[PDB]
Amino acid sequence: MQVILLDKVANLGSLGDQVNVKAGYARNFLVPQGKAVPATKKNIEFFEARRAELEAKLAEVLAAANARAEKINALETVTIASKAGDEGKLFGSIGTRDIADAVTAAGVEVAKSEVRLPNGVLRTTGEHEVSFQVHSEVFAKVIVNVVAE
Amino acid sequence: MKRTFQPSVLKRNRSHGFRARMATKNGRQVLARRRAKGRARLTVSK
Amino acid sequence: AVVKCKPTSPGRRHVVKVVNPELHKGKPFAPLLEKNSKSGGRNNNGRITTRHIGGGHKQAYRIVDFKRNKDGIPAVVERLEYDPNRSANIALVLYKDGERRYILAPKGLKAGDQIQSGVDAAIKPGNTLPMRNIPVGSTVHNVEMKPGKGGQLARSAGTYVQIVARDGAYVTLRLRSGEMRKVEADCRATLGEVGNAEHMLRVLGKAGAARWRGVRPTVRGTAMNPVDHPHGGGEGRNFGKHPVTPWGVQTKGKKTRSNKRTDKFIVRRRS
Amino acid sequence: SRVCQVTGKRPVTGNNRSHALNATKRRFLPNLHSHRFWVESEKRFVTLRVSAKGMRVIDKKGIDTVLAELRARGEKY
RNA sequence: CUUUAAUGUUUGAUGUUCUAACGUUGACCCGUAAUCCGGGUUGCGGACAGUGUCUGGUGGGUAGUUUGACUGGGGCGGUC
RNA sequence: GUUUAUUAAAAACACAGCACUGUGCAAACACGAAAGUGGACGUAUACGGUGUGACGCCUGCCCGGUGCCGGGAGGUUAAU
RNA sequence: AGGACCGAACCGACUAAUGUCGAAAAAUUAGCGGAUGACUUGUGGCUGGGGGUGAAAGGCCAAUCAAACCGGGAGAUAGCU
Repeated sequence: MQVILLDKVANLGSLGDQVNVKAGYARNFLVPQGKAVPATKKNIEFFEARRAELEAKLAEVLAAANARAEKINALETVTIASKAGDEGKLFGSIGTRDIADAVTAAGVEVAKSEVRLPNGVLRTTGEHEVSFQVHSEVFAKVIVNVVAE
Repeated sequence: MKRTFQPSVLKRNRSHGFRARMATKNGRQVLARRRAKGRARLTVSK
Repeated sequence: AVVKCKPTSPGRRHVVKVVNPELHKGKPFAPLLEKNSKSGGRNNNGRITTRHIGGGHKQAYRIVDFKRNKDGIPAVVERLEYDPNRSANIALVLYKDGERRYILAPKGLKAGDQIQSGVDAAIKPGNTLPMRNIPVGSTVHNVEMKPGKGGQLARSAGTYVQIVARDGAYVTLRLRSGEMRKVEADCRATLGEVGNAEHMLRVLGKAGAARWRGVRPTVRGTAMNPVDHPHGGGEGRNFGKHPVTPWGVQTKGKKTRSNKRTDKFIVRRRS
Repeated sequence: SRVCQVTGKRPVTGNNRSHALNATKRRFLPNLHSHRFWVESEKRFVTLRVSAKGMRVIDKKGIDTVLAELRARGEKY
């Protein structure tokens, strides 16, 4: 399927290139998320007219805003006190709900889907590293030290 | 010697009554056929 | 206790009874009861879908709490009761907050025993905890397929499962059938073994005993005519055919599991 | 029923012929599936029971155009 | 041409990971005094399962049929 | 105890018990073009199928053939 | 306590005789089995024909069952009377 790309696709993203893609890939991922628009002999003239450069800056500022946001908290440290068990066996596994809420209350205002946990769900008690992706090409590292209560 | 026919008004009406026929389309066709034949008694009427 | 009754008359000679002196001698707890209309093996189409079902004593349904979601509330075992719907006895438990509930009774329970749920619970039998907090190698019962589903394994009298290994977020359990199944660590389980382990020692004695238990007579395929069963026909007990189900499927050693969806959670099969 | 909501494909009866040309009545079924399509005009997902051919039709045309035709057909989606 | 090897091409089998199709007879909220159904949030599986078209195997579970004539009755045997 | 209402009440059928086999729960299986329902508001000390038929002594040898279960060296093998 | 014992109602039908254009399209008379249970019964529901139901006889499904009844294809076909 010949489609025009808006966002930077890591593999074949080139700002509106007539590059074939699987129908399922565009149908289920690109179009619903706004990363591309189906163009068939009608929007090509339109893309090169108003999408050619007008939205290029609009897309870029989103990346610039994301880069600004992820540096809001220079400390980049998260401390949460949990009533862990006796010698391990933390009370209960916690994912993104509590940590995101605490960070939002005091720290960086970020959405739920932004937080990614590469080291499980924080089972063991101690120091852990969490990779935050506010953009495809922007990755952030945050150290979390859960302390037993 | 118990015989096949053991009368019961409630069972007769609820089985072959007018409203029983109208419930289904097959019963409605039964009434339609008997109207065409001109039968005086459309169904078993109490 | 197992008691052998004297052969005062035929039908009592082979009766072996199981008597539990601590079972409650009275009516059950009404608020937790519900009517249980029999079906006789018929489905919504009115046809017989399961054979050899019908009749039997009327029995009410006890709402047994399998989920065990009352976290952090200590509870006390009021009494043990006979449940007609289950092989295992149930226990009526009163929570500190004034709520009564029914739970499966493990082997160790007795009147006045203390039980607790939630992760912040002890290791004594009757307490329910997520399987992540349960030490490996312990015996549990009433295990959950999925978090919050309720509990489906080791529910009969004298049944249990073994926790053998814990990898990542999944746990491996050995079921009473000798099969190893992989379950999520978030699922809850109850420590200990289901009680009434002597329930398997009864023999029912006579034909009427199975009759008022809801079971109807079973007719052998050979006794039937060819038009009714794949077996049957001929003079003088002729078989000359491979055993098969009434609908033609080959029984006596043919595997019928065709799921391809839950196979990822099966580590070993029965042997 | 097994009717595609886009192309209108419905099961069609037919024959199946053996080597001996024996004819037995069969039925051809459309390749229907339940799919959720994202519509930007109304900003939500719409579930349609559409065939594989219909899904190709939706891709070639616009989802908005197909929805308009469905509305003109007089059947709720 | 026989004998071998750097980058790029078609690639297909296998393996790992991901989520956005799809499944959910998991939980929670709403329509709603509702164990149906739908929508929403989340969890778990996940391109698997399942379904359509085509195709190999199995298939008395079911169906339609066939199973000759002569003959010192017929059958058996023999013959055509 | 049940059975050929209306020529067969029995040694037939059932039976408690016994064994084999299938089934991990969206269970096997059954009725349904499907939804769905029974199994079961049960889950392996449970459920379905099959044979034998209380109880006591027991139940020997044979895997060639046909089924069923497992294997993969090699050969043959459809659609495409 | 008991699918315990004897025995009426009640349920069933082992033997004999009568009756076979009968009082009766399976009965009567005299005996006979069970009779607190796998019992029996009233009322009302559910299962529909290649289907149901069946402690299994090819039994029963309105006096009809190795495929009910009614209408239709249909004036089926009949090398036979």
